[PDB]
Amino acid sequence: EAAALRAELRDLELEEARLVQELEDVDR
Amino acid sequence: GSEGKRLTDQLRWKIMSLKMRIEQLKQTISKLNEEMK
Repeated sequence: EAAALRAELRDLELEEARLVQELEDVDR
Repeated sequence: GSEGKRLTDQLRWKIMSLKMRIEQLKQTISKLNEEMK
C-alpha cells in the first residue's frame, strides 16, 4: 500500500524532473 | 488519526501535488512552444 504509493511517487518525480528539463530546453 | 494513516495520507498528498505540478509544466511547455517562431 505504502509501497505502491512510493512507487507511484517515484514515477511522478521522474516525470516531473523530465518536464522541468524540457522547460529549460525550450529557452536554450 | 494514527501514525500509519498519517503516513499514507502524506504520501497521497505528495502524489496529488505532483500531478498538479506536472499538469502545470505541460501547459507551460505548450504555451512556450506556441510562443516560439
